[PDB]
Amino acid sequence: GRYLTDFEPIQCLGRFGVVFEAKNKVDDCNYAIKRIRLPNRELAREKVMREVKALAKLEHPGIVRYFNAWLEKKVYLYIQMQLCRKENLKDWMNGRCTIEERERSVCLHIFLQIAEAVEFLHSKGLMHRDLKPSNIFFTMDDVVKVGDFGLVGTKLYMSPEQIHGNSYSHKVDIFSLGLILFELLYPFSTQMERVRTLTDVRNLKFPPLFTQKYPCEYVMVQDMLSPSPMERPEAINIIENAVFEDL
Ligand SMILES: Cc1cccc(CC(=O)n2ccc3c(F)c(-c4cn(C)c5ncnc(N)c45)ccc32)n1
Repeated sequence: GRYLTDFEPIQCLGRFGVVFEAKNKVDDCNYAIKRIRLPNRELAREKVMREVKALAKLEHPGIVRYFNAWLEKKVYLYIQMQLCRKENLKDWMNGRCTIEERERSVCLHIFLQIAEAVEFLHSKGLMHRDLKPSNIFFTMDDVVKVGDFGLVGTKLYMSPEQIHGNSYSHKVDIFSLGLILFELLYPFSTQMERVRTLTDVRNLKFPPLFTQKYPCEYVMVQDMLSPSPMERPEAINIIENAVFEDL
């Protein structure tokens, strides 16, 4: 409706719902537009609409810039966000499979922006719940952005309690961050080596070369991956960790 009227579709970017790249006819900018099927039940609908009003207030360097939300008639909710690069963080790591291509400083600076975005959210009483490299983005200016979240794939980055449907808190994001930090610092040759190693890391089994090369990050990651959520550090403790002192 308003979508087909005010926008020219360019391509599907992903399919929780569907995300399209599309160009606004009036301002000629390209945007990522998320379309979700709105719940039929009235109470369940109001839940979604409350989440939208909360997220639309958020403004942070690590949060994708927001533009607009509207409904169209079955009802569809449309969310218009800034279009990020096609190369997400998963792609970024895929094209960089050697140590030399994963410079310590560039990697930590990437992780740090993720962690700061997460700390911002937690401080607002929100959590991300969906942190993983395929859902971490770069703007056209190369600012790191946490990806889509708010309204609820691989479970590889998902905390135990979140996988098993147990009660959970913002500590679930800390678990994800831990695995992402390791993955940032430890390139893989093959997809299968990636899965074999990551599942081991979830279980606190690390490659010796990692522990020796990154003794401090190793200890951080160990803590963030505690099976017990209470034991994981707060996002603020992580951001303040000595490992990030070289600015
Ligand atoms: C209503 C509202 C306001 C502010 C923030 C949010 C939550 C949020 O970060 N997002 C909501 C939909 C969404 C979202 F669809 C993308 C996105 C997905 N894909 C595949 C992309 N590719 C390029 N650029 C993007 N921005 C994206 C990123 C973030 C998104 N909600």
